[PDB]
Amino acid sequence: EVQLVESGGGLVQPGGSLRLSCAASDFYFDYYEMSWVRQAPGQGLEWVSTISGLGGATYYADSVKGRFTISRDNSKNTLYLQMNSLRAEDTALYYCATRSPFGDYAFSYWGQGTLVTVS
Amino acid sequence: EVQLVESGGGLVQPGGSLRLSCAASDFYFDYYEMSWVRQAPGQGLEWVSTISGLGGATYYADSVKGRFTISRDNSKNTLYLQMNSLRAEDTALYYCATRSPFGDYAFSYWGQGTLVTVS
Amino acid sequence: EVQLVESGGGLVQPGGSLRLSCAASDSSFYDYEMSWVRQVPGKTPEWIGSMYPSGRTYINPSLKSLVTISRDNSENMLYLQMNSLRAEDTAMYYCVSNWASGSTGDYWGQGTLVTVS
Amino acid sequence: EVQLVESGGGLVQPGGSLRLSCAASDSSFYDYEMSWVRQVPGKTPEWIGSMYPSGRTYINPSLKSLVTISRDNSENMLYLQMNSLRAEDTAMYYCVSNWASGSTGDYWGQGTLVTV
Amino acid sequence: FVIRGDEVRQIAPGQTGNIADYNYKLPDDFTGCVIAWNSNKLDSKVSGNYNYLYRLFRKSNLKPFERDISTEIYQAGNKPCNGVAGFNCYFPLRSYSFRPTYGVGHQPYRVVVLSFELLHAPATVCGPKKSTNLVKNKCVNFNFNGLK
Amino acid sequence: YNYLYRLFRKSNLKPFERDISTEIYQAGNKPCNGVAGFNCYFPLRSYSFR
Repeated sequence: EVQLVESGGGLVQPGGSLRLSCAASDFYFDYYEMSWVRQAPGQGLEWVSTISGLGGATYYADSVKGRFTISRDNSKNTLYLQMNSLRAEDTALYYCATRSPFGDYAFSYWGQGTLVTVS
Repeated sequence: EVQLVESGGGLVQPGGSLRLSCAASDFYFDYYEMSWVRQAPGQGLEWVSTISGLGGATYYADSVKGRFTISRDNSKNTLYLQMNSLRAEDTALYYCATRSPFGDYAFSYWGQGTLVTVS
Repeated sequence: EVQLVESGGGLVQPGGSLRLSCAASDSSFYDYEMSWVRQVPGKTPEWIGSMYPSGRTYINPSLKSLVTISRDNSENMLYLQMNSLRAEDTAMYYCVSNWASGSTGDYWGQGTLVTVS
Repeated sequence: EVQLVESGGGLVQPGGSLRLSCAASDSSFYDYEMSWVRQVPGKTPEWIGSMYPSGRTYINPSLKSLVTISRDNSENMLYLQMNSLRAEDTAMYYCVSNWASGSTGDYWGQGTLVTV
Repeated sequence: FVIRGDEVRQIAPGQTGNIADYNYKLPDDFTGCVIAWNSNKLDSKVSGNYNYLYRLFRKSNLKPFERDISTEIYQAGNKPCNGVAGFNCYFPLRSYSFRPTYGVGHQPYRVVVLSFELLHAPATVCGPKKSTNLVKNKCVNFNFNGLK
Repeated sequence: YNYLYRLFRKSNLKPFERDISTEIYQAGNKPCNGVAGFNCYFPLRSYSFR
């Protein structure tokens, strides 16, 4: 009954940037939690960042403190992920998920995913 | 001269379900044996279930007795695998195989495979 | 000692049947593998067909029902008959003996051009 | 609980006709096969006629042009009209549904005794 | 099931005929066993034995291990009789004729095919064990259920 | 399709042994005798590296 739509690129220069725009539809994005979960080929999933919808604070991981940025828009329900300082060790499948902070620890449901190449 | 076509999903919520539809073409599926073989990352192949074509009895493995079900259709030569009660320990690459019961113990030929993620 | 000479290469219109043959040296080249390979300029070599000593010839799954390998002469010859030529068949064809186990014992012989236009 | 009963037995001269009746319970037993059988005393049973689910029927080559079977009621009936009875027709008749997997999936009825 | 004595050979991989083409075809790759035995002393009688039916007219080659219980009107010609049980559209279901006076080739034979289906599931149906003889007062190896 | 591998064989391969023969495989009871058709699958197949 509820789905997710993602977008992005397919090839990124190792040192450039890419425009990632997750386009949700019919969500309670005012008090929900949306972020990105990376899927590197050969291993499991990894957490990237977290974007709180309550106040607007954005938290990053240990190795992506000063190389990522997120812009949340509430006019058309879209998020922008301007990835900077990219290298060959960022090969992963990104997933745009959405959960409820007032629930369990795991996400409710994920999207379809986007593949990027950096080499 | 003989090939196999598979289909399904690529990402499942840990607790949801997925529609797996193996679509065979130009097979003697009346007296043949078609089943699924899982391929978990890090280990070899494992047997999941089996569907007899002579009488119609469906056999399951030890840990998937009360969580899997198979529906075989002979009108358009397709099989349905309704996977229920999924958790984080079901990450495997599924393969739709087909063999002859009146032959050797190993399968004749497999398909291309489908990847699913549950975590 | 190994001077495999290829013959048959020329200009054939799309649709014809080209019959290549690599004449080998008068020696014991039998009882071993025999393979064909195309060398389209600007790409890695591509396997065409094998001539296993037992007699069973395996063909590339991509070029199925299009080419065939015949050796019903038993003296010194090997024949490759390719039917329904297409545009991508313009390549340098080679007939090697020690394939699938080479990179230190493979003997790439001579090679001729095949253009289909 | 399939408890199909039989009726139509009695005494008659060898110049009349008998209208049998195999009343089946209200269930899904008419979508499968339906057939009759005789159980003459002192011999193994013998097939008489078979009512197919499609709507057609077949008769044994022995009792040709001497017995007709139809339903023509649309709810429940196995009439099996057996006009022109003979001397060897006095026996116990049964109507069995699945006369195709005997000794494994057959359900014999009560049976009616007809005397000529 | 039960067939005629002359057609007990048609049931075999590759062998065709009447019952092997439209009634029961055995596949070319088969790892079971076919067996038959004469039953003329318990399935025959001198009255006319028509208690065994068989199909003789079918659409095409019957797929091995298939059940066709449909009774549609057969089409033997080009005339669409539209299911009236008339000429060239006969009912494709007949019966055998077994008499205790016919030759051995026309006697009823009860056959049974045991197809042995092997599977990746744990083996269930098997045979008995060794159960060798027991000699006493001698140094021998005992191999009981749980005490070897 | 320029890399081959064996999928069908009678017994398991001995440690440090190379199998260069190409005898046809028999998956049933029919005496194929070198036809390489139904129930006589070829012992060597190719990969698919895309």
